[PDB]
Amino acid sequence: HWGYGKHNGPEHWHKDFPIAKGERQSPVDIDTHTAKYDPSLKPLSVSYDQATSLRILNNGHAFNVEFDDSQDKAVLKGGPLDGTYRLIQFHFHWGSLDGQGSEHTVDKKKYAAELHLVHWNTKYGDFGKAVQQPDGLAVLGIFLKVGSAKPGLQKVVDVLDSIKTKGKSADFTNFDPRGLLPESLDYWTYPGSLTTPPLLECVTWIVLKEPISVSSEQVLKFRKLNFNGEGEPEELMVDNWRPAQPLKNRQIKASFK
Ligand SMILES: [Zn+2]
Repeated sequence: HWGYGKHNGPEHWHKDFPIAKGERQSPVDIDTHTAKYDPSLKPLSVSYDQATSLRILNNGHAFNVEFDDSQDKAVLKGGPLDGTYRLIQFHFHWGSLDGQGSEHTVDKKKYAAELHLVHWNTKYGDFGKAVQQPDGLAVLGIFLKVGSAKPGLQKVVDVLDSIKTKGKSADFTNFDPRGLLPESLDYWTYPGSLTTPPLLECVTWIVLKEPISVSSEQVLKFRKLNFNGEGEPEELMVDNWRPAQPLKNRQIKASFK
């Protein structure tokens, strides 16, 4: 029964998921004055030309756009990574107001939203085995600010009405996740965790420096989603973000000078 309410939000998660107070929790604040350039880092390789989206699902905490991860169709390589990581889904976290919504922060700045493209390390065979490994997942995080519309997001926005409430899914084929990327692939990276229960410490985070812009109308449609199921009391799906967690014994590395 975890969520983002008064009685079940992030500050409560540790009771059911004690790793919430662990050594490698996410998100974190990215201090651009202490992150150090690492010349050993490589460019990211984002290979999404063969990506096969299948479906979009309201899971009660966000919505997931799901992909075919049964072949190396949409993969992330390079950067800080060893090996090949397959795209399984993306989702967002967003606010009730444009001044909050992101999970990571940059010099304490909160963005309006944050996109997570979730990938699992093919050496572990399946997502469920991957999340049990410290190097099981690679999550590409991308900040959203409100300004111009993002045309490559509109197909997602337009399906939201069909998945308003928890448990609803809809076919969602032929969606191109390349339309969600900024121009630059400059990034920060550090070791961390899932940002929702079970909060497993299995993620190499790759957070892009450059935000994408979405329009105020686009974000407004996200805020019409519901956390509840159909026929239950309406509770708007907003503020579905975990705040920054202590960095502890970690360093954030930058791909760029
Ligand atoms: Zn996420």
